[PDB]
Amino acid sequence: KQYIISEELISEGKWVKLEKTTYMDPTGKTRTWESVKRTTRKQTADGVAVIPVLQRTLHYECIVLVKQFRPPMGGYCIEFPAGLIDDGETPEAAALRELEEETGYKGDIAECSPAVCMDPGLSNCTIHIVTVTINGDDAENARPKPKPGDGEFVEVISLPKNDLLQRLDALVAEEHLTVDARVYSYALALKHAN
Amino acid sequence: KQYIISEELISEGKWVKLEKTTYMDPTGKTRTWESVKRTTRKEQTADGVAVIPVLQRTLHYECIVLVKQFRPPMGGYCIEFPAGLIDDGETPEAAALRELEEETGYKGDIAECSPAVCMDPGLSNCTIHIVTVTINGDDAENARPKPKPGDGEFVEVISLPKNDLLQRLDALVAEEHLTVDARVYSYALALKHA
Ligand SMILES: COc1ccc2cn[nH]c(=O)c2c1OC
Ligand SMILES: COc1ccc2cn[nH]c(=O)c2c1OC
Ligand SMILES: [Cl-]
Ligand SMILES: [Mg+2]
Ligand SMILES: [Mg+2]
Ligand SMILES: [Mg+2]
Ligand SMILES: [Mg+2]
Repeated sequence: KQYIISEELISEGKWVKLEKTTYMDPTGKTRTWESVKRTTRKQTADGVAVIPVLQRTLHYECIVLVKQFRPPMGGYCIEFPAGLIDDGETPEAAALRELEEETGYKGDIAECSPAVCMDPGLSNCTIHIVTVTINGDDAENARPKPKPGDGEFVEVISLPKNDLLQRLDALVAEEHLTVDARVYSYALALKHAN
Repeated sequence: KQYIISEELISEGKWVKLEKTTYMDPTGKTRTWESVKRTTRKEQTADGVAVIPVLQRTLHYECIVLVKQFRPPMGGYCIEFPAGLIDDGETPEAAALRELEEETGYKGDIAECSPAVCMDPGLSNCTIHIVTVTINGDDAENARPKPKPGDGEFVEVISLPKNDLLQRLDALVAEEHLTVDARVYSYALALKHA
């Protein structure tokens, strides 16, 4: 019933562009929308986000998260490890790579989502969510070596999976940080389950 | 360590603007970023709300109520939590209950309200509150719910059992071209992982 008629470029940066989208509404009426896109898409999706499940025997299972300054937010955010997919990289491979660069951990793929949208009333940005387990008792994950690219400055924060929502709430109250909506959604559902 | 030095408008639409952001990196060097913001945010603690609506009914499994709409930025149909912007002076809770009733017909009860969480913080400053609401589906109010959709709003309701949410979503993606929202997918994944 609805579809895109045309897209008019408004402004194109190096990394992000802004378009005016014309579309057909279901009544037969032509309407416009302001849409954002990345200039970097190639690929199945723009990026990946990694759900990294740190598994150490006789310890609580942890979700590994990252804390970074985010210029669009003007502040620090707590997020799943994440980056753009290199041209000719599988989502799985982008996941293990971004997890290593950001956390130093070496992980194993558990499952991989279809492409899923980030904020579809604003942008066409999509990611694959990739669930990865980390054998925290293996020697390669003993002293994890985080390999930042240029301009990445990442702090690693591991939180117990069984208390994740309360732990995130605590960081927000004490540390004046913003939690990512996907991380919060995950945490909420761990509480809502059964 | 890191902070914003300047925010230069690049291009301003009616709804969305693009900025050149200058910030201080943790080495003490000046860097830039391209940043998206909405033009509609005022004194609200966030741009919007998304609603996790738990539909509860005697001798029924709980359902998660979702919505399907055409999203012009995406060029197609998306499945998402009911959601909308917070009106000036409106509380996040009120906005959630309002959007839920407008998009689904259901009258909910507030359960919990998150702090402001970031939608895509490498791109935009956009934030929402995630508001968990229960819907008493035994109540006459919620018997034959009809959406009160706004002008240009065209929303289909899809209620899926919480206990099988991820597979049910996969079965919808398998049957037509549509994108699941990353918050929905994350929430469904944690239901599985729990
Ligand atoms: C009914 O409200 C709207 C009308 C046009 C637009 C256009 N571009 N983006 C929006 O987000 C938008 C919107 O939603 C805030
Ligand atoms: C380290 O790579 C980058 C350098 C500058 C930028 C600037 N604006 N947006 C980005 O998303 C971005 C980026 O990440 C894709
Ligand atoms: Cl797992
Ligand atoms: Mg990253
Ligand atoms: Mg990275
Ligand atoms: Mg909406
Ligand atoms: Mg609405």
